Formats: sequence, structure tokens, C-alpha cells
Amino acid sequence: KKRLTESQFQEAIQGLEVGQQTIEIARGVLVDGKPQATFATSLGLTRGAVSQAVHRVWAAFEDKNLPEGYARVTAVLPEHQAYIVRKWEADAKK
Amino acid sequence: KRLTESQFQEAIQGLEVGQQTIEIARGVLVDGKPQATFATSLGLTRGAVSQAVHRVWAAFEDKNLPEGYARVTAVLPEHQAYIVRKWEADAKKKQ
DNA sequence: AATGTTTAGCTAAACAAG
DNA sequence: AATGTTTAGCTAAACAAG
Repeated sequence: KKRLTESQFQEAIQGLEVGQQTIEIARGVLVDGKPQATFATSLGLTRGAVSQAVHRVWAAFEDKNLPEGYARVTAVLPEHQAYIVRKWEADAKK
Repeated sequence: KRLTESQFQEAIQGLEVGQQTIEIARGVLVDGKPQATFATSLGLTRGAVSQAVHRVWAAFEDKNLPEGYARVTAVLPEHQAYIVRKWEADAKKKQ
């Protein structure tokens, strides 16, 4: 169970193109710790829809909290360079 | 954007794709038909037909990269992101 | 007018976790 | 059994270009 403080939630949704329903679901789950099931029930949504709603806000938070100084990069690379990049990632993981 | 039937089959190889999307994508990319023809015939929105074409085109773009090349995404220290950006230019210059 | 695009958001239903 | 995740495929409706 991923959780956010209100401060972290405010950061997550600042500038985010997100509707009121998604905000309410995400706050209830991530900030208040309520089950996603409660919103699926009350809003007449599939479990997958509620899962995606929480994920949209979580993903936004993650994008604003990358390690200090780090950049996301995407590139088409030859085999040996692609290997090096994946190994930088793998070694950073563990 | 246009494809031969061979390129089209390459595009969809290993792709999870249903026949309706295959029909739309072939019609547009291979046979050169407007997307509009499929929105009408299949009762779909324009955006659905546009996405259908996109799903197969994107798959083709990945298959059609040079042998041994791959699209990688990573979150890295700035200096390593810099190295990757340079490599990306080196690869473009070679191709 | 006509045609094609973008993306937040949702479905279906298999799947993964609890 | 209940609950949460994934993703090709869909719409909505606003935007892009002619």
C-alpha cells in the first residue's frame, strides 16, 4: 500500500490535468488509506478504473520525486550501449 | 505512412492485436484507404480508428530499427544522461 | 466540412496479490 | 472470496490542419 501525506499529494496534483473524481479517489486511497473497493462501489466503477485513477496520481508524484539531479532519457542505441544503460540501472537497483 | 503487406506482417509479428485492428491498419497503411472509411463501416469514432493505425505503426517503427539497436528509457545521473544523449547522436550520424 | 490526433479516463477479463 | 493491476481497445471532446 503506497501512501502520501497531504503535502506530497498537493505536489502530485499541482499542474496535473486531473478531474475532481480522480482527485477524490486518489486522496481517499493514498492520503486517507481507504480501500479502492469503497470507491469502485460508490461510484459504479470497475476495479480497474479505480486502480488506474490511483495510479495516475501516484505516477505524477513519482515523476516529481526522481533522485536529486537525475534525468529521464530515452534513446535508440546499439546493443553494447543499450547493455551499459540497463546495467547502470540494474546496478543502481542492487 | 505506407507499408507493403510484408512490412505489415513484420509490424504485427509478436504483437497482441485483434483482427479489427489488423483490418483497419492494413486498409490505411497497406491499401491507402482513408481512416474515415473504417470509422463509418465499423461504427467507430475517428479517435478509435486513429489509435488503431497508431498501434500497428508504432509496432512497425520498433521492428524497423537497425539490427541490434533498441529503444531504451532510464532514469540516470545527469552526467550519464549526457553520455546517452551523445551516443544517441553518434547512432543517428551512423544511420 | 471533412478528416485525422491527442490523452484522461473507462471497460473487459485475464491475471496477481491479499 | 475479496481486492488490486495490467493493457489493447473504446469514447469524449477538445485541438490541428486542410
